[PDB]
Amino acid sequence: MQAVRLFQGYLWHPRALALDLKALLPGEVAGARLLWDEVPPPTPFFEDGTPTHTQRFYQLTLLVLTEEPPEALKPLAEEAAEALGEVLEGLPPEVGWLLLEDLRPL
Amino acid sequence: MQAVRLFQGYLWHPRALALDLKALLPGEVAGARLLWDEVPPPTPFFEDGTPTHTQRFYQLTLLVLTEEPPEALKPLAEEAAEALGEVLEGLPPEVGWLLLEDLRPL
Repeated sequence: MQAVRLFQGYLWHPRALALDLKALLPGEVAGARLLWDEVPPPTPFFEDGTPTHTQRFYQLTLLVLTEEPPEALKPLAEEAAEALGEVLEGLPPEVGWLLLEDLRPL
Repeated sequence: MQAVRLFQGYLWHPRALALDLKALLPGEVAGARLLWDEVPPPTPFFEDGTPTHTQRFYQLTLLVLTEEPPEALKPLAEEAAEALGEVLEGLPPEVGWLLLEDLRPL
């Protein structure tokens, strides 16, 4: 069976501030393995106009192992948002982040 | 050679309006494969209070085949994301979307 790679958000920190993400993030959330992969900044500027190129960005993905339709992902997705949200909230202020909740559509 | 998955953002449309995304979207963008997966909404309500359940959401990802590390991939990453932006600007307003390149996170 193919695993659904559910995007959850991003984590970032100053490149000058070398962090050990393995000491900050859990290996799984809501029963699904959590992955973090470094990627280029997905946006050029922060809210205050500061350039993002001084930060290293990590893409957060949840590997969901299922066979059910896209619709069934709801329960797990909601559980992940709450759980991951609780984890990132307790992180030091130097670590920036954004979850799906911060991707307000209209 | 590395196969890098770069999340781009979300696309959505009324559930009642059965669109054929395979016909709507291009298979590739800037030499990178464009992937889309139906997933739960990133949030339960639109910026206007209406529930997001009335739509079907899809996460958009660019699959880039590269030998460059994250920091050096920036140029190509930006070019590719910008190209996708132009693709979506050409879609009917019924197709809603949000791309990271336009986001200004805190």
